[PDB]
Amino acid sequence: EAALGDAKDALYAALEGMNRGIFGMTSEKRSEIHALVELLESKNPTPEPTDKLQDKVDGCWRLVYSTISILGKKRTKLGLRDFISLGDFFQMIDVKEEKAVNVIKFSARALKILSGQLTIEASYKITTKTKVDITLDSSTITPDQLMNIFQKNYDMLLAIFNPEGWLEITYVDESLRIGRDDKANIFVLERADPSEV
Amino acid sequence: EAALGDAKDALYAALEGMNRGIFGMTSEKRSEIHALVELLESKNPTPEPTDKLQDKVDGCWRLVYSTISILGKKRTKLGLRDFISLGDFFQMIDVKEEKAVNVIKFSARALKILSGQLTIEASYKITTKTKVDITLDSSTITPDQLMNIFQKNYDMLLAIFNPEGWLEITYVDESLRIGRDDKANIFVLERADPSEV
Amino acid sequence: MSVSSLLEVVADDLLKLNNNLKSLVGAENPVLVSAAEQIFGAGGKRLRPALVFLVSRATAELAGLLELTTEHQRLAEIIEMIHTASLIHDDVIDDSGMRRGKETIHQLYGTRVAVLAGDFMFAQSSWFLANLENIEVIKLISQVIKDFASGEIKQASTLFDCDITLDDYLLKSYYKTASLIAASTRSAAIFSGVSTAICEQMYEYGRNLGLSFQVVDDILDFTQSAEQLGKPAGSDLAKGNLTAPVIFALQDEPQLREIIDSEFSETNSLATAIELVHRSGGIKRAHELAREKGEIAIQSLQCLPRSEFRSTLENMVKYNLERID
Amino acid sequence: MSVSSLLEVVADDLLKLNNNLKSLVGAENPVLVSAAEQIFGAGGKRLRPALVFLVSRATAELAGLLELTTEHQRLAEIIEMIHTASLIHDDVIDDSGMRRGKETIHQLYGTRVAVLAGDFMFAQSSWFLANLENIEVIKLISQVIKDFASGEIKQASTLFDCDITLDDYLLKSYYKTASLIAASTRSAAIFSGVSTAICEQMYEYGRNLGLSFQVVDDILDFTQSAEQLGKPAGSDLAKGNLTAPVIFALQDEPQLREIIDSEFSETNSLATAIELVHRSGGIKRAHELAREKGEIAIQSLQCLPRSEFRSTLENMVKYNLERID
Ligand SMILES: CC(C)=CCC/C(C)=C\CC/C(C)=C\CC/C(C)=C/CSP(=O)(O)OP(=O)(O)O
Ligand SMILES: CC(C)=CCC/C(C)=C\CC/C(C)=C\CC/C(C)=C/CSP(=O)(O)OP(=O)(O)O
Ligand SMILES: [Co+2]
Ligand SMILES: [Co+2]
Repeated sequence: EAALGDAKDALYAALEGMNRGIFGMTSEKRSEIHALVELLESKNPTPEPTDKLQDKVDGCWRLVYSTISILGKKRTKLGLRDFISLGDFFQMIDVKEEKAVNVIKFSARALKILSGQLTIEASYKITTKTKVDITLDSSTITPDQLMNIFQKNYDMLLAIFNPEGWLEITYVDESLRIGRDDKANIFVLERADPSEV
Repeated sequence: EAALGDAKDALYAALEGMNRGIFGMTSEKRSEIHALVELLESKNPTPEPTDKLQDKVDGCWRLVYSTISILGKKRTKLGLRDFISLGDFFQMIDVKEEKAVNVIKFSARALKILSGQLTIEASYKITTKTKVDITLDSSTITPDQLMNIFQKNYDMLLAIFNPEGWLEITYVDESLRIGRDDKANIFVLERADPSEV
Repeated sequence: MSVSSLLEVVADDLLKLNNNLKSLVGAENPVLVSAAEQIFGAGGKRLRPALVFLVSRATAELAGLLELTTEHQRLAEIIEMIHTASLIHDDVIDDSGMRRGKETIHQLYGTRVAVLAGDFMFAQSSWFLANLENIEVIKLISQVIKDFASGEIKQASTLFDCDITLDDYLLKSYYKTASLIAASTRSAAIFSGVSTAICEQMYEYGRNLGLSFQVVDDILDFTQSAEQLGKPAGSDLAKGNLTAPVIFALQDEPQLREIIDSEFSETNSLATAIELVHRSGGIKRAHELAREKGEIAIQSLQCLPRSEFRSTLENMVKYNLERID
Repeated sequence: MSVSSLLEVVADDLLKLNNNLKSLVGAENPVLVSAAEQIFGAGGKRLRPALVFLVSRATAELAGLLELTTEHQRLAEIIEMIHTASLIHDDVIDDSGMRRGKETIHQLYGTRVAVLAGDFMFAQSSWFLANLENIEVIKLISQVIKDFASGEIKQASTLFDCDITLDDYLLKSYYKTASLIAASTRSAAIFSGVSTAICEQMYEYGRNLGLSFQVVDDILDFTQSAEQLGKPAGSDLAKGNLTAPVIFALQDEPQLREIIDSEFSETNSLATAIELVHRSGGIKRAHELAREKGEIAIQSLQCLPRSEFRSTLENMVKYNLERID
C-alpha cells in the first residue's frame, strides 16, 4: 500500500530540520505533524497490537519525532544549547524478558570522551490490548565524564526521558510505530539495527 | 618580436608566488630570475635610454620584482610578518621637473584606517647616457596612524626603499624597464596607470 | 546634560590618562600600537575614569589635598584598563562584531590580538594595583575581577530562566557594571584620605550610579530602534538574557512567559514578546527602577561639600536618567 | 629520577589541590565542568604546585610550623591556576592545537571557552591573592603576571633577531618560566615565616630551577625526534624564537646566521640550521648552561636543614638535568 505509505513519506519529509522536535518547533508545523500522525494512527495496519509484540514491536527503535522538548531553563541547565548535542534516542523493546530500554546518546562536538549516553532500563506489562504499563528499574549515564557533567541535574534529565507510566501503542508498522504515553506525549519511532545503539 | 617577448612572459611566469621577491626566495629561483633578467637586459631595445626619458621612462611604474628583501629582524620591527601587508611599490618618473617618486603602499587586515603609504620624492639628473643620479628630497608616511606605527623605525623603512644613489637603466621597454642601482639591486618595474598609485 | 559638558571638569586628567594608556598598551609593538590607538579613542573622555577623577578631586578637596596623588592616577588607569580589557575579552567570548556601533578589537585585529591585548591590560592593571600597596583597594579591585567571573557564570546559568527575580537581575547588573564603578569610587575616596563614612557613601554613589546606568542600558535595548543600535531592538531578550523590563513584564503577563519558555519557538515571537513588554508597562517600572537607583546615588553625594566636582557627579546621575527621556 | 617518585612526598597536598581546583573552576557550568576535569588531570601531580608544597613543608618544618597554613595552600592554588590560565591563553594566542602531546583547551572546546576558562582562573587567582593579604606576596605574583606581558612583548620583538644575547635569552626564559617558580618558592618560604635570607635563597632556588627547566626544554626541542615531540624537532627555530642552543651556535657559525636571517628562505634550510646547531656544539654548551643553573639551585637549598623535602627539591634539579642525559 502507498496511501499511508506516501503519508509516511510525507511525515518523514515534514520532519526534516525540526531535529525530531526536541528543541521546539513553530506551532503551525506542530499542528501539521500531528495532523499527519493522526492520519497515520487512523490508518493503523496492526490493530489489537499487544498480542503481536514480538513480530511488530520487538526490536530497536530510533526516535524520529516526539513532543518531548528541552527548552528554556532546563536546556540551559543540561548544557544543551551550546555544549552537548543531544544525540539519538533509542527505545529497544525486547518482549522475551519483558523489557523497555531508553538509550539517549550524547556528544560534545569535539570531545571523544564526552560521547556517552543515558540508559534507562524499564519493564513493561500488558494491561489493555493496546496499552502497556511501563515501570522504571535502572538508569545510567556513561561514561563517568558525562555523568560528571549531568549528575547535579540527573533527576531532571531522567524525568525528561523516563518511559514510566503507560504507553498506548497507536500505530505499528514494520518500520515505524507511533505511541502516546500517559503524559499526552507523541512518540514516533522507526526501526534501527541494534548496532546503531 | 617574440624571443624577448615570450622571455618577458617567462619572467612574468617565474615570478608568480614570490611576492616580487620582497620576503626572500629560494636561491635557485633567484638564479633563474636573474638569468631571465640578464637575458632581457642583453636584449635592450632602447639603447642610450637617458635621452629618451619622456617617451620611454616617463610614466608610472609598478614594481614586479626586486632584490630588495625585508627579512629577519627588520621584517619584525616593521610589523611586516603578521600585521602589515607591504602593498604595491610605485616609481613614477616624471621627466619634466626631473622627479622620481617612490610610493610604497601599505595595508592591514580589516583596518581601513591603516591603509596608507610611504612616499619618497627624489630628484634625478643624467650623468651617463644609460645612468641617472638620484637624490632624495621629501619623505612621508600617511595617514598619521601608519606613521604612528612606523615612526620609531622610519629611517630603517626609508633606507630600505630609498631611491637615492644612481639608477643605471637597462632594458627599458614600453611596458617594462629594468634598473640596477648603485647597491647592486635589480629593479624590474612595469607600467601602471597613475590612478593605481 | 551632554557628555562633554560633564567631562570637561576633568578633561585634563582624562587626557593625561589616555596618553599614558596609549603609551603603555601598545608597547612599541606595531599591532599593539595600532590597537592601543584604536582602543583609547583620543581624548580619554570616558565615564569610568572620569568618575574616578571626580570623586578623587571632590574628596581630595574635602580632605585638604592640593593635588591628586599618584595613587589616584594609577587608580584611574587601573579602572580604565580593567574596563577595557573586560570588554575586549567579552567580545571574544560570545563572538561580537560590534560594541555600540564601533567595531571591536576582536573583529579588526582578530581573536589572537584581542586576547593578547586584553591579557596585557589585565596584567598591567594587576601590577599597578599591587603597587598601590593599599590592601583594601587591592581587595576591592580583586573583588571586581572575581565578580566579572561570577557574572559570566551567573549569566550563563540564568539564560531563559523566567523565574529570575529582580534581586537576581540587579546582582547580574552589579557583577557586570556596578561593581567596578562602586569600587573605583570607594577607592578614589580611600586614596583621598576621607573617612570611612565618605568612602562608604562613595561606594554607594558608584554602586547606585552603575546600577542606574545598567538599568537604563537595559531599557534602551528595548526602546532604541534597530539602527540606533548596532543590534535589533530587544537583543538581550532574543538571547535569553532577561533584563528588568522583561522581568517586570513577566510578573503579570503569562503569555510572555510561554513565549520566553519556548525560547521564542514561534515565528514572530520575539516581536510578540517585545510588544508584551511595551504593553505590560514593564518599561515604565524599569524607568522608575533606574530613577530610584539614581536618587540613592544623588543622596549618596550629600556628604560632599558643595563644588563643581559633586555637581558634575549629580549631573552624571541626571544625564543617565535623561538618556531615557 | 622519576616523576611520581618525586611527587609522592606531597601527593596528598597535590590531590587536595587538584580537587579544589576542579571544584572551583568549572563552577557548576557544564562546559566548564568538563574543561576543568580536562585541565586538572586527576591527581594534581604537577611540578609547580609541588614545588610550592615542598618549599612550603621544608621551610615550615625549619620554622616550627606543625602544619601548612591556609596561605600555603591558597598559594599553591594561585600558582597552579596562574600557570594553567597562562598556558590556555598562550595556546589561543599563537594558535596551537597541542601542548606536549595532549590537546589544548582551545582545540577541544574552542577559543571562546578557552578564553573564558583562562579568564576565570586568572580572576580566581587575583582574588585568592588579594585575600592572602600579604603585600609582598601580592607584589611577587603581580610581577609574575606583568612578566608574562613583558615576555610576550619581548618574544615578538626578538623574532629572528640573530643579535640576541644569552642574557637577553635568559631573561625571556625567566619571563616565560622561571619567574613564576621563583615567585612561588619565595612566597612559600615567606608564608612559612622563615628569614629573608631563606626566602631569598628560595627565590634563587626557584629561579635557577626554572631557568634550568627552560634551558632543558629548549634543548629537547632539538634533541627529541619529530614524533617524540608533537611537533618537528627544532620548531622554536623555524618560528624565529632563537633559544640557547642556537644562540651558542651563532657565536661561531656564520652560515647559520645567514640561514636564520633569510628566515630560512632556502629550502631544506631549517634542517641545515639544525645540523649547524648540532655541529657547533651549541647543544653541549646549552647542556652545561642548564647544569650550571641547576647547581646554583642545589646550592640554593643548602640553607635548609636535611629532610625529605629538600632531598626531593634537589631531585627536582637532578631529574631535570637527567632528562637530557
Ligand atoms: C583575566 C582577569 C584577571 C580577569 C578576567 C575578567 C573575567 C573573569 C572575565 C572577562 C570579563 C567578561 C567576559 C565580562 C565582563 C565585562 C562586561 C561588561 C561584560 C558585558 S556582559 P554581555 O556579554 O552579556 O553584554 P554585552 O556583550 O552586550 O556587553
Ligand atoms: C590576564 C592576566 C591577569 C594575565 C595574563 C597573562 C599575560 C600577560 C599573558 C598570557 C600568558 C602568555 C600569553 C604567555 C605566558 C605563558 C607561557 C609559559 C607561554 C609559553 S611562551 P611560547 O608561546 O613561545 O611557547 P609555547 O607555546 O611552546 O609554550
Ligand atoms: Co558576555
Ligand atoms: Co606564545
